[PDB]
Amino acid sequence: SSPVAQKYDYILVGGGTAACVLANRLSADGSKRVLVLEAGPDNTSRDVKIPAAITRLFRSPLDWNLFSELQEQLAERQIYMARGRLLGGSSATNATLYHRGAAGDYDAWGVEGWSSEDVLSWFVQAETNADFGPGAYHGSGGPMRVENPRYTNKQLHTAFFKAAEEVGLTPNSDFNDWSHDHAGYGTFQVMQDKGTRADMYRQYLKPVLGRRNLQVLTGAAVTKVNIDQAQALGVEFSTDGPTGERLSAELAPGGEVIMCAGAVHTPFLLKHSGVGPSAELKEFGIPVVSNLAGVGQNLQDQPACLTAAPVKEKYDGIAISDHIYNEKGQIRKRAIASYLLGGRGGLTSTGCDRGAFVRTAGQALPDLQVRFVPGMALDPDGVSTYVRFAKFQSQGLKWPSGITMQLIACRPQSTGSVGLKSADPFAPPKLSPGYLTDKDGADLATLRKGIHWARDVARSSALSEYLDGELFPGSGVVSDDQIDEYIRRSIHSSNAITGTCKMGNAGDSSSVVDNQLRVHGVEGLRVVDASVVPKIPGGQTGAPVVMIAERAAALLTGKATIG
Ligand SMILES: Cc1cc2nc3c(=O)[nH]c(=O)nc-3n(C[C@H](O)[C@H](O)[C@H](O)COP(=O)(O)OP(=O)(O)OC[C@H]3O[C@@H](n4cnc5c(N)ncnc54)[C@H](O)[C@@H]3O)c2cc1C
Repeated sequence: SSPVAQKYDYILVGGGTAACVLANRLSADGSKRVLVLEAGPDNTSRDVKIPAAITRLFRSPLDWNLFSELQEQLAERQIYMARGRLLGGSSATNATLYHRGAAGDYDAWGVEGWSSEDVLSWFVQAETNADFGPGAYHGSGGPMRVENPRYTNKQLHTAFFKAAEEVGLTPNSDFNDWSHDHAGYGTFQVMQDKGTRADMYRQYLKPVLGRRNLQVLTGAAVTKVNIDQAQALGVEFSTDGPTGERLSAELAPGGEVIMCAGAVHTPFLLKHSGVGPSAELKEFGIPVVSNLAGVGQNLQDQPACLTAAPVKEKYDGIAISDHIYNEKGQIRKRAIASYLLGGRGGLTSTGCDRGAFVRTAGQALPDLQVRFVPGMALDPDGVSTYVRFAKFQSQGLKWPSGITMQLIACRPQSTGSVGLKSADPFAPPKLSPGYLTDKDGADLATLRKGIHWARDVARSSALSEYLDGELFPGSGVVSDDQIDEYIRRSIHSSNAITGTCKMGNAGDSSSVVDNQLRVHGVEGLRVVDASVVPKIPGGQTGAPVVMIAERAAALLTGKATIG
């Protein structure tokens, strides 16, 4: 009723990060009728604009409220896995930190035409960095905005960097400079524009909403991809929900269907769409169009645990939580005024934007990312505490002052899986994050040795001056067996999720798409989102997505080639 006898050259399933890039590039001439179906609403919320209000998007209408299956290995828990639900997708709901990983992360991909020398100029082509002059590793004209965080906790960030130095770490002045080693302490840059969040809706989609060849519908949840027997021919969606009409959007001659539904819902939509392993599809009575055993496998996610600790009494009031809430739980009016008049203060802060990369056991690249936060966690599950901080507003209590150190296996060997649990295209997928299931216990050994490392740093003379003890895991967690058991019951997601539709050389029976992002054994079907990532890079995964979506877009329209 909105695609009415109209045909599209590109149908984009999803209105997310990679989608917001692609629409911009693909719609940029005038010869292409681009479509962009987003299940979520429009991007118009003030909680999305303000970095600190990310504590309000967890478990919110703007989130898919996805929970994993029972994880036997994780004290028989379901694991909440945040995912954005709106135009801009997860770039609207994320912690905004800007990472590329290391040059060695893309060379180990092994795929042709995507070595570190291949991907570097797409990273830089997409960037306007406020804090690095232009060079081989930093851009000045690209659509993304990147800056150093404009909040600084003068006492507790500097004691963190001293601590790190006291325990023998060396400073990294730029984690995205591939000409030195990835490891060390320092500040993470954030995807922000003078303290306002610069999601991919803001930086890409929004400035081209006036193009007449660009059609973007929200509320439009796609149910499958029409594949006449192989050649895709459209998608089927509903503008109302599970209780709505089953519309259809047609492709024009030589029109392609781009999957941008994320690493959770794209393999999900692929299995419903007849693309998956026959055995899993035969179980729900789904016909098999292409039998690729890679769909839904290889789910990679970076698992986190934390330690938290209160400061001494003499330092009550110097936490970022003291700069955001007052002693009665109301937002400080001064924090609001700095933010609006000047883009400064606690409200520009996703909190976890200072840290380190450490090698725990002399590995080739760092296995451990530390994120330091000068607020105190109140639950061992970091995400939970963030939700608790949102609900804490105006309750009447003082949030206690202290620091949190989050620890993350950033190059984790464990993999997961996404699958079908119901024939209902509107049901939550079968989702198993798979943490701590690698055969060598390597992920577990990183997080445990992260717990020893964070207590070392908390013991340094620079940090012990501020701290009074340790709340999590607590003084009763001393043995190695007690630390792994603390990790198992508290392990949360640092929210990455890659690899569920991986690319690889021709002759890879494990792969889903090829190095040109088109899935094997289907015509005019391609995937351009975090799914294709064959191997998660040491770092938050949003920037590599944009590079994947830019490269894909010039490739489509003739500006670049791969291999
Ligand atoms: C809480 C959180 C914090 C993060 N923090 C950081 C960080 O600090 N730095 C960083 O670099 N990365 C971060 N990430 C990761 C980064 O946000 C994601 O890796 C990236 O945005 C994924 O982009 P994408 O294009 O793969 O998918 P998404 O941005 O997830 O887009 C997929 C879209 O598909 C839509 N969709 C799903 N099903 C359907 C359907 N049936 N019909 C229509 N549309 C559908 C979804 O609503 C969504 O908008 C974070 C992730 C989260 C969740």
